[PDB]
Amino acid sequence: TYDDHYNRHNYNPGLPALRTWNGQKLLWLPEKSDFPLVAPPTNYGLLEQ
Amino acid sequence: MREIVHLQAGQCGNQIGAKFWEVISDEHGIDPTGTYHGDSDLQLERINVYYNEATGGKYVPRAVLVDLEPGTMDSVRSGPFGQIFRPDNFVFGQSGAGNNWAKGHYTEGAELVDSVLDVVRKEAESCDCLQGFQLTHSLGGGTGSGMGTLLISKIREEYPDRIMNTFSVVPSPKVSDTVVEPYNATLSVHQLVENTDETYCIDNEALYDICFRTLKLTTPTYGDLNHLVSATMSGVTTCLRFPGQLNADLRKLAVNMVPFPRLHFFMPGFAPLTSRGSQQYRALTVPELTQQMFDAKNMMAACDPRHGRYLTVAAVFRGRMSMKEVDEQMLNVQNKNSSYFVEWIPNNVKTAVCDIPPRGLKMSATFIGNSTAIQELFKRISEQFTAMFRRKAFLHWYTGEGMDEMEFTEAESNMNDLVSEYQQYQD
Amino acid sequence: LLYNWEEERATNQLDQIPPLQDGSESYFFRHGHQGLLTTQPQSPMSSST
Amino acid sequence: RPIYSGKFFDRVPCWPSAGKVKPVGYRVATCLTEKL
Amino acid sequence: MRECISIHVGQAGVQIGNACWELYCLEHGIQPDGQMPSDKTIGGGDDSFNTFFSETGAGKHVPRAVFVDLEPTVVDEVRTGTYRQLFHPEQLITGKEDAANNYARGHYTIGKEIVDLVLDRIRKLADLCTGLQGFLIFHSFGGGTGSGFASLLMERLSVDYGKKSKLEFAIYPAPQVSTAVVEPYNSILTTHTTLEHSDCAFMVDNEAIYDICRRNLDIERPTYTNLNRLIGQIVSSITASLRFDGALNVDLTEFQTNLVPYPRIHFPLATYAPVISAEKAYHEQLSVAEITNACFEPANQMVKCDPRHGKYMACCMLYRGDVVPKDVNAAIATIKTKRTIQFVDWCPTGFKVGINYQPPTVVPGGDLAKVQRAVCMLSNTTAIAEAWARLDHKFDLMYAKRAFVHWYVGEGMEEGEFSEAREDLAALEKDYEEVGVD
Ligand SMILES: Nc1nc2c(ncn2[C@@H]2O[C@H](COP(=O)(O)OP(=O)(O)OP(=O)(O)O)[C@@H](O)[C@H]2O)c(=O)[nH]1
Ligand SMILES: Nc1nc2c(ncn2[C@@H]2O[C@H](COP(=O)(O)OP(=O)(O)OP(=O)(O)O)[C@@H](O)[C@H]2O)c(=O)[nH]1
Repeated sequence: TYDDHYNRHNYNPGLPALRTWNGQKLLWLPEKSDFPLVAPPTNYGLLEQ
Repeated sequence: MREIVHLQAGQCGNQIGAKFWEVISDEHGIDPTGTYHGDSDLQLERINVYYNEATGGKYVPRAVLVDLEPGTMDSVRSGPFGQIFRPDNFVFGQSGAGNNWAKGHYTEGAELVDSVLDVVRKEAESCDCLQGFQLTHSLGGGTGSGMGTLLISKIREEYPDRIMNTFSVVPSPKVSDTVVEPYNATLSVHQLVENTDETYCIDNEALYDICFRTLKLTTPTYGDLNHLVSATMSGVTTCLRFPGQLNADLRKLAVNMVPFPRLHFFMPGFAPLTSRGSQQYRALTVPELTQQMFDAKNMMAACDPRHGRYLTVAAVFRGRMSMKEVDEQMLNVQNKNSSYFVEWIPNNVKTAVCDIPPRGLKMSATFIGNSTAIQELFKRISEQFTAMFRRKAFLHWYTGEGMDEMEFTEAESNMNDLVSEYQQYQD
Repeated sequence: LLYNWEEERATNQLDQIPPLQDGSESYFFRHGHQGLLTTQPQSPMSSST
Repeated sequence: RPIYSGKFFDRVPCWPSAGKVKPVGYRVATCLTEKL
Repeated sequence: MRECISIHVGQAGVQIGNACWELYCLEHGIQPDGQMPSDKTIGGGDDSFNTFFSETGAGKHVPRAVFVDLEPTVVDEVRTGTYRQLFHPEQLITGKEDAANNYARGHYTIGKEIVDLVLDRIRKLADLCTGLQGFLIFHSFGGGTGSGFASLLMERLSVDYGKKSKLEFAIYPAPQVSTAVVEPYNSILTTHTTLEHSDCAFMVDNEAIYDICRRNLDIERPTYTNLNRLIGQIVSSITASLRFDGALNVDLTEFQTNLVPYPRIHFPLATYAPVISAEKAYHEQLSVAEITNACFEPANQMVKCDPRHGKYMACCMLYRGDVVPKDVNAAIATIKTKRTIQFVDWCPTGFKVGINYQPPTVVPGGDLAKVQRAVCMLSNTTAIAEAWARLDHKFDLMYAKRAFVHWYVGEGMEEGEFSEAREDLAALEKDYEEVGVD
């Protein structure tokens, strides 16, 4: 989680204004319940050395 | 200064206003995004009467959207100008309507009147000093009549010193679609007659007849009807927002149309209606405008006042006119049908001259009428109630909600009083 | 025309130092403006005693 | 011209439909006046 | 939001429910797997399916209907079918024993230990739902298991949930065709139980469906495939308001308010006008006028009633497709001018219009036409009492000599309930007569 929010600067392929009047809750919603999962998670330099 | 705050109620008033604000915005020339394109000094001048200021030159519409059903508002927010409309102003209920008057007037309203009152006073405190309020809804509307009747009652004690403009469409006389619709009429118009000071009466059948006559386009949209009525409401509001030697304040007008308190129902009148060839076949001249202004066919409100007489006449003119063609034209019509006015009052004309023409046509006008032609209207419904109250159709719903036929007894009694009242004044 | 119209429209032409960045008028006019004097720049040289 | 509905979505337009699509006139051009 | 839950009871009521969902997945483009193409439609479950399907994070559209049956043959067969992967296995409630067409057997013997199971399903569906306007109940009077089992269910859902709607749909017993002579007994056993609890029951008859097939659809040898497709189109049309929009949008709450005149009777008639073969649609014309004439033509109604022998109270037309008020409002005005149509003077207006710009689509491998203007006619008339009048005379004969009674009493029931129900019909028929008296 720290890597995502702080280091990875969160999810790139996401659309920025993915939050607006929705369906059931006819308001700003479809922003984030999915959360990033992609990209090398465990690839700092100390492992290879 | 003196400003106006609007309320949109009922799912019709959802479609009514949405055409009506876009009419205002395009006339003032604001883009769909909201960044005003500065072209006219005077429209930048008196925009404050209806719009407040946001950051970056965006003028917020000072109106509040109230409903119960999502889809109707879902369209308007997804509509062309929903972005300029405020989600803060989108108050709604988490329930369906059922097109039942009591549910919206006693059941659903109770938990929503608190929110809307807190809302409307917030914009009331935001602005300084109103002329009053105006409402787009329907008397034959289920949720529109149910909510408005509650709100008009509550707004009376809150601010009894302003203008209670009401814009309601009368359903089609031949068929009302809704079968319990007349019951809604009684429940609405009974309470309307006390709380309101102004009421506009609109009928769709005439709008259909107008389409056959001058539109001649066979298949219109209801939005076209929204566009037509918006032009009518816009014209009377052009008075306030635009310069020219015309006295525009609604009370400056209301005292001029209302001789006695019970006169709340008024009929509109509009200016040149044209067909496909007539645009280049018409010499835009003061007589033919006024001739077309006073045409029983150009009537659009409820029915033909030929069966009755005229109480007051008031037409406001928009274009580059002078004080004398309006002067002579009234004499011509005054001499034309002098007898069809009432001998109670002579010279009942109330004219205002707006020198700022519209965008698309130059020479225009609007007329508001109070004639002796409303009798047949409530007469028509009167036989319905005397019929359908003879054996109490559809009663178990409302009575289950807590309705009693005693309420119906006074509501009809009040209207039959108005039946004689409108009758006695002229007859 | 809003509240306080006439001078606000008229002052911008006499006040010919408008900032370009948004909201920087206070930053620009933090030192102040020219209010306590005539619009003309110079009334010296008056050897009038 | 069936343009009378713009919010509708069909899927297969290759397969022909039926119906006698009425011609379309004007909606707000009447409100406008005489281009050129 | 705007959503409902459907229930399908008995082997009779399940194949039609499959067709409806099969029809429903066509206009929603649902592949048999359970996921859309690479096009983006999935999320928190928010699009046209959200009122019908539940395409959650698993990406699989979950239909909002429960299939309940007591005999595993058919339900396991569809569990081997094409769309079974979408269908939830224990939402496909099956049984191991029959009711032998005995209403009480399906009402007392076995339903007790099965209703608790479905009640868990109902509540576990209830928690995830938001708007939940009501229920879509498919059943049959001549239900070997449809009659008894659903009746107790309808009671239990009534007692716990009495603030929402319950929409009943069943095949009405054929006036002159009887697949069972125990079918008559359970029929009033259902009516007398359901009169004081059912919200809105909409009926239909198979013979007239066949009569349509070789009249205008021109099929002398159809099957349930067409039979279930046609009725599946009917419910699709009324549910298009939930799916799509139009000039005005209507909900079942408005249907229940404006259709039923008075308590007890909630039994209108349904009809779809543009029922016509394919080749006919090619070189012929559809417009509001003739279809209004057709829908009000007496032989186009699917229940054996003569409107000239009755009188109308309400009429609901759901114009699904591209129409305008002008011709519609003019045509209905001409309809009001007609003298043959004997509406009760009690109603000056009885017409409920629902406009929906969506026109119905064709189904691949289908037999319908290519419609642009479609309408569903919902109406209630007094010409229906003859059906109950046709009922009672077969019953008073059968009950006068106590046929099959040893069977029903052998499993623990008695005659008082049978005695009780007969005056209910007697109460029902005079009610029909008295309201017929203006
Ligand atoms: N929006 C809209 N309303 C229409 C149209 N034609 C007639 N109406 C009437 O306008 C009335 C006002 O709508 P609302 O007051 O918002 O309706 P409601 O309170 O939600 O309940 P109902 O009146 O039963 O629909 C409705 O009752 C309709 O009968 C139309 O084309 N568009
Ligand atoms: N709903 C429906 N009914 C059908 C179909 N085909 C025939 N029928 C009729 O529906 C009736 C079936 O009712 P029942 O036999 O009582 O069905 P059940 O109560 O669910 O249980 P079973 O006794 O096992 O069939 C028969 O009498 C047929 O006349 C069909 O596809 N769907």
